[PDB]
Amino acid sequence: TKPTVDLLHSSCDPNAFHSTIQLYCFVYGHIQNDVSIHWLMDDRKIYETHAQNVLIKEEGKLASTYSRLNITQQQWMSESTFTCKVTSQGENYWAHTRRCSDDEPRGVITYLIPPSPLDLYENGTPKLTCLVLDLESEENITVTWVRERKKSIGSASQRSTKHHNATTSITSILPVDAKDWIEGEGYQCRVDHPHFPKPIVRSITKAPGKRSAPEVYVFLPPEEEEKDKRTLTCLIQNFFPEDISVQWLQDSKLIPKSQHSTTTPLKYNGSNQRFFIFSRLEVTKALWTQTKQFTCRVIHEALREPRKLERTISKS
Amino acid sequence: VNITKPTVDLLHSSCDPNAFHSTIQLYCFVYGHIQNDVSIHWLMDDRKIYETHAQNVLIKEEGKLASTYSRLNITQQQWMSESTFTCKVTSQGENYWAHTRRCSDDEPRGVITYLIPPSPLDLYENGTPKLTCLVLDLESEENITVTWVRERKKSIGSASQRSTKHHNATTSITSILPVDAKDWIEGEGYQCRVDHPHFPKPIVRSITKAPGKRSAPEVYVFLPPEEEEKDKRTLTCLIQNFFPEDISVQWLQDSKLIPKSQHSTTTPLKYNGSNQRFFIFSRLEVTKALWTQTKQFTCRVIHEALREPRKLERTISKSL
Amino acid sequence: LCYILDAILFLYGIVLTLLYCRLKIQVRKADIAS
Amino acid sequence: PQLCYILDAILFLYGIVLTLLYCRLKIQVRKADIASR
Amino acid sequence: TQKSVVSLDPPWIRILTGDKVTLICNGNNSSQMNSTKWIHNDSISNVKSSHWVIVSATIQDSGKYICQKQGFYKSKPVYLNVMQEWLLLQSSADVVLDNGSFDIRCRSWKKWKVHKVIYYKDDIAFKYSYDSNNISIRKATFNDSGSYHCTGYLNKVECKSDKFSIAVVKDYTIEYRWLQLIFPSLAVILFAVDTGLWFSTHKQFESILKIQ
Amino acid sequence: WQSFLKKELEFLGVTQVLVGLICLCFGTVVCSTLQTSDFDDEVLLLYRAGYPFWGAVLFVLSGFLSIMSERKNTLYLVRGSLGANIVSSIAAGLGIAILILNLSNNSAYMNYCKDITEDDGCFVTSFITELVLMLLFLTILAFCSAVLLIIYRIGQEF
Ligand SMILES: *[C@@H]1O[C@H](CO)[C@@H](O[C@@H]2O[C@H](CO)[C@@H](O[C@@H]3O[C@H](CO)[C@@H](O)[C@H](O)[C@@H]3O)[C@H](O)[C@H]2NC(C)=O)[C@H](O)[C@H]1NC(C)=O
Ligand SMILES: *[C@@H]1O[C@H](CO)[C@@H](O[C@@H]2O[C@H](CO)[C@@H](O[C@@H]3O[C@H](CO)[C@@H](O)[C@H](O)[C@@H]3O)[C@H](O)[C@H]2NC(C)=O)[C@H](O)[C@H]1NC(C)=O
Ligand SMILES: CC(C)CCC[C@@H](C)[C@H]1CC[C@H]2[C@@H]3CC=C4C[C@@H](OC(=O)CCC(=O)O)CC[C@]4(C)[C@H]3CC[C@]12C
Ligand SMILES: *[C@@H]1O[C@H](CO)[C@@H](O[C@@H]2O[C@H](CO)[C@@H](O)[C@H](O)[C@H]2NC(C)=O)[C@H](O)[C@H]1NC(C)=O
Ligand SMILES: *[C@@H]1O[C@H](CO)[C@@H](O)[C@H](O)[C@H]1NC(C)=O
Ligand SMILES: *[C@@H]1O[C@H](CO)[C@@H](O)[C@H](O)[C@H]1NC(C)=O
Ligand SMILES: *[C@@H]1O[C@H](CO)[C@@H](O)[C@H](O)[C@H]1NC(C)=O
Ligand SMILES: *[C@@H]1O[C@H](CO)[C@@H](O)[C@H](O)[C@H]1NC(C)=O
Ligand SMILES: *[C@@H]1O[C@H](CO)[C@@H](O)[C@H](O)[C@H]1NC(C)=O
Repeated sequence: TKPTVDLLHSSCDPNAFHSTIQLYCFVYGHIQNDVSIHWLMDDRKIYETHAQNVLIKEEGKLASTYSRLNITQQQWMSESTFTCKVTSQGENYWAHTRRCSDDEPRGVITYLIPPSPLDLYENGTPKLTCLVLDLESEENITVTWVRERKKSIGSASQRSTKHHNATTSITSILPVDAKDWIEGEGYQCRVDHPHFPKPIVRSITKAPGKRSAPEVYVFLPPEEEEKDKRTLTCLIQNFFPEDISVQWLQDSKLIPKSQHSTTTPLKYNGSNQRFFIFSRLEVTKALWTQTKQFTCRVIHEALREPRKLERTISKS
Repeated sequence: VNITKPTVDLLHSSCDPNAFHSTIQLYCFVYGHIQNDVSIHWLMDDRKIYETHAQNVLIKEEGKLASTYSRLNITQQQWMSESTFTCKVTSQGENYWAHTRRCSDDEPRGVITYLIPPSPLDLYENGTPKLTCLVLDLESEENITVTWVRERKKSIGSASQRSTKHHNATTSITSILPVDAKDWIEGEGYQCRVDHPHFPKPIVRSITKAPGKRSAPEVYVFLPPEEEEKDKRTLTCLIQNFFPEDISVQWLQDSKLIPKSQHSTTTPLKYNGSNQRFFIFSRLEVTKALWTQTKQFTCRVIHEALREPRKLERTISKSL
Repeated sequence: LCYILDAILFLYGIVLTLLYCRLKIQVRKADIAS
Repeated sequence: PQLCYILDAILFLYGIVLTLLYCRLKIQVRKADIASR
Repeated sequence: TQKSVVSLDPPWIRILTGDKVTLICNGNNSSQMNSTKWIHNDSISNVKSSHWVIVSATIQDSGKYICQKQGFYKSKPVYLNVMQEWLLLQSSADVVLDNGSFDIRCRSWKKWKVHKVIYYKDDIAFKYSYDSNNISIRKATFNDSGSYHCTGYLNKVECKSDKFSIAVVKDYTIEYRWLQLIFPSLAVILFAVDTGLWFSTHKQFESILKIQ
Repeated sequence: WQSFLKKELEFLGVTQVLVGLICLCFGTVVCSTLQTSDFDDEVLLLYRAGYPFWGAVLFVLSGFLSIMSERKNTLYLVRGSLGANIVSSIAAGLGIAILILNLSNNSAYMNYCKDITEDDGCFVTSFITELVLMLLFLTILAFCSAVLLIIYRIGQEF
């Protein structure tokens, strides 16, 4: 049998002075009367644990107990590795906890941006971006990329930029495979520097949740409108997750992204997450009257192949 | 019937760079409660968490007493923000709390002050504009004074002040100064200053009306989409070409107001190439049975640059 | 600037010197006839 | 600089000399006028 | 021998309340007593040591300081400025000669730590540092004249400091050049008297002219 | 020489008044404009001893009682204005020594001045030096006038 050994701990209570943190070593499903718990810090044993082995429940042979360890605040803030040793059926089990390292050493901000749906499902050349901001200088900063299953990663292109506030930024872009992203591969971007006490580690994966295909409706220019300009709107709603791509067409010809706008998605009533956006394209009367048709196509990961849904609007 | 207090614990897991999930799991253990008479609710910085669907698991039953726990999943970015997570245990009409944070140092977090302007609805429809000076992140509310000073006249109104204590062991102070609509319209500049004996200088924030070339809005209302035949109906209201961005939108249902929680409005988007024009979309979704009651909906909007009485309403009905 | 002011002051001095010479010679000749 | 200050000193001395001579002429003409009275 | 020189030994002309500042006369590493005369705000103080140590600066400790070591001349005045702010841009000097050097800082109130400091000159940022330390500007030219200020982060709140003006000049201004204008101002008065004396003399001389 | 001695008497009495008034003007401007706590007490020895004020007062008083003895010729005027001339001569004699000492002090200070406009100290010292030179010239003139006037008033009682 394989007990589910998991380590839980308390933390600061803002309403109390709280000069103590408690460590728990839960063992679930272990064989009854066949459990032993030992505690070590920094891979060295401690004897004055003053543990309290309290059983939880019994289900036939299976049973659940736990132990309590009372450490000081400074023993936790030292970032020492605390490990629990479980002795069941002669086998040995382990579980480690540490205080999580600072994610902004020297005030450096790191973002991991996922691939866009347009590249993922239309172009076929997705890319992950790791943006490192608020750098005093570019020198001695190294960026590394780690996959999950294979050791073969691509070549990452890195550029530096000095902004108007005299701060340097580094942008590393790694081309990724669409299929591996689809199955749910994880990727990391480890930034390192000699003056960093610990490396910066950021992870990303495909967004979790329950998918739902969007519904798109297009509206004619308002009948109250007979002025110089004409406005066309696109309504996309009832989709999850937030990643969507919308582009306008004019007689099967792409329109630059600076000629139309799109609103930030808003959550809709819960509890299951749903979003809606509005896309607006304003054209002049002369262009609108040139006897053509317009299109509003979207790309989403919840649609059937080829993951494209389009709606055409015309006066004819 | 006596009240038996239970013990509430708030445990969680730890971060792991070597992993890829990038999630943190929280447990709210409660022991010695009464069967089928408990309810665990999760909060994050005084804000209820809805989109999480926390899972409730029973541990054991000991006679009239029993023990359960509820698990919550959060992200690494939320945990790293040093935000307080609370689980509220409700038993026989009584509430028991448990808080947790990230173990950090004793830095004296600074004081942030926000000054907000009156809403156009009160300025041009209700007639009772008010200002608000929101003061946050105070260790305690003592020795704090807030004063209001105008620029043109010297007759200020009575500014009521209130205090609040939060779950993250911080105190907030809000003071409301009722002002005159006309005086605001003409371009007066008020300011709010907060003073403490330990402050080297008072914290001062100033506010006036938005400067720029005014433009009256134009509003259009669209019928429910033709392709829609489901059990719901969507009604939208396009408001564009207005300045400034301070606008008020309210939907009417047979001359009866609809609560603000039943419709949502997008944030204004600037366009027109430095001409400083905005546009918003207002969306109200009503069900098919509610829509099919031969009503007459309305999209009433109040803006500064509109002609008197500063309101524009569009009527939509299924008959026409 | 200071040279320019010196120029006007020197002009004033020259004018006064010439006038003084004229007045002195006039009074001397008037007293001679006396 | 120094040259302008030297010029200023020269002008001051010139003024002194001129006012002294004009005072002498004034007293002489005044004496003559009272003599004619 | 020559003139005395007074120099603070924190080299900051702008300090916050509670800062420690020591004032030094002609200059040595010794607090020699009964050998120095100190003048503050045009009033001689009771301090007679070679060092004037202020353990806790107060708003009343600002103004002007002059020291006169025994057997020497009075020193050129130096100005001290004590204030109370959230963020203060300290500077070593406010007027710098050509090919001179001066430092700046961004300091907070009562040992509070500032982070993510950006230094601006004429509303244009020229440096950024995580910590608040020296920014040494060596071999100053005319390009280093303008209004300076810094915007750092307090405990967690962004704060902005007031603008400070530093000017680089070829030579110092001597603040008393109008004194040399007394001599030209006196000549015009004496010359005006000369013109007045002509009119009286000519009028009197004309009286004899009419008599004849 | 007595015929010459008459006409000069009035004019030297006049020039004493002018010398005194210029001395007073210099004293007033120096007292008002300058902040004397920033400068040395040996550079300002002329003004620290108050020479302009008690020099101007005595010079004006001597002038007033030398331009009256040639207009009224009263018996209390002569032998009543010679005490106003002896003290004036004494004051003029002391002023020359004071101004010489101040000039020596100014030279000693200006030794350690690489330029006339190095700072406020050197500039103010140079201005005081030239003011002292002009004051010395005027004081010499006034002393000569007083000495001549005393010679005249003592020659007719010999
Ligand atoms: C100095 O100036 C630069 C550029 O003006 C600032 O960098 C900007 O920082 C903001 C927030 O830190 C970035 O916005 C972020 O963008 C990501 C990716 O879209 C998004 O996921 C985040 O939610 C956030 O909106 C912004 O992209 C970034 N600018 C660039 C060009 O990358 C920097 O913060 C300034 N530093 C100081 C100390 O003022
Ligand atoms: C402790 O918990 C309280 C309650 O959640 C936190 O107060 C909240 O603080 C945020 C920003 O600090 C406030 O957001 C601001 O709201 C104003 C008003 O609309 C808006 O103008 C600003 O742009 C900003 O979005 C929020 O209103 C405020 N909530 C309440 C109820 O006052 C507080 O920050 C927490 N402190 C710590 C140290 O965790
Ligand atoms: C104030 C400083 C800058 C200038 C000082 C010089 C003049 C302004 C004053 C000071 C002495 C005054 C002089 C003193 C007395 C006399 C005698 C007086 O002689 C007469 O009485 C002639 C009769 C007459 O015409 O009134 C002529 C004016 C004069 C020179 C006064 C003219 C005006 C003087 C020169
Ligand atoms: C010395 O003079 C300075 C002025 O140069 C004085 O500083 C002022 O002090 C008052 C308080 O009495 C403040 O209100 C002013 O703001 C200060 N002025 C400046 C420019 O900071 C100082 O107090 C004087 N000290 C003494 C002992 O007289
Ligand atoms: C265990 O730690 C908790 C921390 O609050 C403390 O109260 C308790 O006394 C400790 N028990 C033992 C046996 O050390
Ligand atoms: C939290 O994450 C764990 C691990 O993926 C999962 O087993 C569990 O169901 C999650 N909890 C909720 C409430 O989704
Ligand atoms: C704060 O106010 C109280 C009474 O309101 C007063 O006693 C106290 O001295 C003030 N200051 C501090 C630091 O408590
Ligand atoms: C920093 O500046 C101070 C004061 O100007 C000076 O004493 C110190 O030597 C400087 N240190 C560095 C490293 O520049
Ligand atoms: C000073 O600024 C001017 C203006 O741009 C520039 O032309 C000049 O090169 C600058 N000085 C130096 C030494 O670069």
